[PDB]
Amino acid sequence: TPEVWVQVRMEATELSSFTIRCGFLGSGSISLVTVSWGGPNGAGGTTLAVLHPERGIRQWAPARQARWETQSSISLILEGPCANTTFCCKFASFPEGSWEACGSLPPS
Amino acid sequence: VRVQVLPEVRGQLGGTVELPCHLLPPVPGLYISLVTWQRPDAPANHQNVAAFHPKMGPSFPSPKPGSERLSFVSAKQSTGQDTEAELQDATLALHGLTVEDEGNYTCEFATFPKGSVRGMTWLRVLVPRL
Ligand SMILES: *[C@@H]1O[C@H](CO)[C@@H](O)[C@H](O)[C@H]1NC(C)=O
Repeated sequence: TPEVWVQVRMEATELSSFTIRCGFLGSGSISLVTVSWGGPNGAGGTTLAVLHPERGIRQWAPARQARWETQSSISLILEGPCANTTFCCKFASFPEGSWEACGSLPPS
Repeated sequence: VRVQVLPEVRGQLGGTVELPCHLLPPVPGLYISLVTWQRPDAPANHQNVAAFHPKMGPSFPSPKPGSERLSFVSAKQSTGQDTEAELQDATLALHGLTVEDEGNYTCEFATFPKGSVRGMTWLRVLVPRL
């Protein structure tokens, strides 16, 4: 079964940078990635980023950086966010369909 | 934009019915990257029942109800660099309705740059004398 992983971390000693990461382990190429903070994409969450493999990257506040990563995955950086905030990543892939998972900052 | 779907669709057992789904209104610059039909209440390996790619056409990954009983009514894939694909009418058709087909169906458009836009429809299978 296809699986979507989501990881959000503070990867700097300055402790002022949220890093959102998510990827898709499937059998087809990605047609679109939608990233939302607070809930599922198009179902309560606030749209943060939309990524298309050819048409480019689309991002909204407070996304300072949204980019593709290797092996069917992406990364996102927030400006400045709370530790209990949930970030959801939905991958639309042919021919297997759409798949979504959510994650949050792990406890200290 | 919005997804136009009917709240409920009624079909006869063993018959054929259509689940309307449209992305309205037409917006220049809005690109539909993929259409996904899901049975969100069916197990994880059975949720994704139908998908349509602008170039490669349709797919039906879940065996239930499977490609033998599902079809896209009006979705047309692209025919080269000349003609653009037409995915705005994502109406799905079910053939040979069974009682297993009753329930929720979601129609989602993976759009650029807007994102995921989805609507839901409940399919009611009418059993004779019932
Ligand atoms: C999340 O954490 C912040 C700061 O600790 C707090 O103000 C807020 O109430 C929390 N939200 C929930 C839903 O607990």
